[PDB]
Amino acid sequence: KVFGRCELAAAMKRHGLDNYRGYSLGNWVCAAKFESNFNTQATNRNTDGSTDYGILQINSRWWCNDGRTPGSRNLCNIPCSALLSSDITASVNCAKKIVSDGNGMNAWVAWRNRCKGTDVQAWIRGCRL
Amino acid sequence: DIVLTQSPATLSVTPGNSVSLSCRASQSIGNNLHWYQQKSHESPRLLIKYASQSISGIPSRFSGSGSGTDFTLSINSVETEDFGMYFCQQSNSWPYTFGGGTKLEIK
Amino acid sequence: DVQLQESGPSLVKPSQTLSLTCSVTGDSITSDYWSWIRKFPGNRLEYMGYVSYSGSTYYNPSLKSRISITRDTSKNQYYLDLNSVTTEDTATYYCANWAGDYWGQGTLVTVSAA
Repeated sequence: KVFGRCELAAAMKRHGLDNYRGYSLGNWVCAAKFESNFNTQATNRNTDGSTDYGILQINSRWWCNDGRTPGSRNLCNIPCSALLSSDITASVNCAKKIVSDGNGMNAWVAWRNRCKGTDVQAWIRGCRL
Repeated sequence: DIVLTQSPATLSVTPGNSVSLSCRASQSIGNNLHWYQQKSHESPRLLIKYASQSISGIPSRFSGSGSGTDFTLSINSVETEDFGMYFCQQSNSWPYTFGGGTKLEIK
Repeated sequence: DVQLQESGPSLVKPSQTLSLTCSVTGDSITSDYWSWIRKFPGNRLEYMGYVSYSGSTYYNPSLKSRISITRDTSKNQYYLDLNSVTTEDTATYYCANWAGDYWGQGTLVTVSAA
């Protein structure tokens, strides 16, 4: 499924991401935009053997299990397959656990290069929420 | 620092009735609110996550709703094994906090 | 299946350091975030803190910096240290995973002269 910007911001807000552990709502929209282009089915296989899954590109080495990944830790206790769905539930539930580590949103590399230190609330302006 | 207020503090009911418990947040926490049960001399038990997401192994008679600042836990036909303490907890902001508790007393 | 178990003394003196241990069985401690919760005598619950997978820690400010949470990956345990306890630290201490899915049985610690 490919979200529109305002569609994803209204969904991420119903999913409790507005101001979750100090991160305002535009951070989450800007992150989805550069990590997956708003696509719930995006997948990317990495240099290291891991694969990144879904709309928030959750990694198979630390967070979900894809059975092909070496030191797999499965912190979200979830098969990677469950994050490639149109329903954003599972991807939000795991992302809330990811951000609750001391590294915060720095675990999303596109967010670190394209959103941090930018006016992230622009990602939610012009929308009915 | 989020303060969660639970009402009523005590709820007496007869087996087979339906009850509703409230948990109110002093600030908006979106859907980031979990409910636990605690029976006498037992550890807490997680019943509901993120305001309404159900959990395997829990009776279906429990469900939760609400968002923002106002949340509810309902129990359809309360059974005897349901009597004890009920607490809500927010995980939206550090420190995580708990509500004062509602006791479900057999009436 | 995961099981959690608290251990440590049940009676401590004012001003010493309370130390408790949480042994985890059924899965490695490197697969979750782990926390300490305590229940005061009138039903009051207090989330103390948690350690996350990177080793970073989150401590409740009500503790005023007397707490430390560490873990031992080869023993599969994690630990609570609480410095300079007073009679106000009298409570039932629980270990639990970060989301509240698994909890130990709880251990009542009493702080008192002797």
